[PDB]
Amino acid sequence: MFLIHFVHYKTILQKYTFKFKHIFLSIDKYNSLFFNISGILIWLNIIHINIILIKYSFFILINNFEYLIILIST
Amino acid sequence: ARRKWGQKTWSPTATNGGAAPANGVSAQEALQIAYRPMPPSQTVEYEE
Repeated sequence: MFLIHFVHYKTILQKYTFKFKHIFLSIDKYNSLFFNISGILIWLNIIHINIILIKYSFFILINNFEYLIILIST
Repeated sequence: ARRKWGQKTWSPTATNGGAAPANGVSAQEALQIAYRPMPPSQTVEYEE
């Protein structure tokens, strides 16, 4: 049988834990060629992208290493 | 036209720096490379 109704005197507090993205750090340190570009024309067989900034005279570099890449005035 | 395997039709030169001039390209020549004939039903154009 049950005689008494008793509660425990020690009160516990639930620790609220949560994972938030509070820090925003990134290691931006690469080894690559970066160009001044007055025009870039990316021709792969699916998608062609033509981006043109105007000038009086241009030059042409062409890269066929992965996909056709045409650069105007380097 | 239709191509055959092993048979190519030779075409004359334009005598302007080859197909891609290594010395440079003027503004009016690059204007035609700019507005190249893409099919306009699947093309987005944008200028700022």
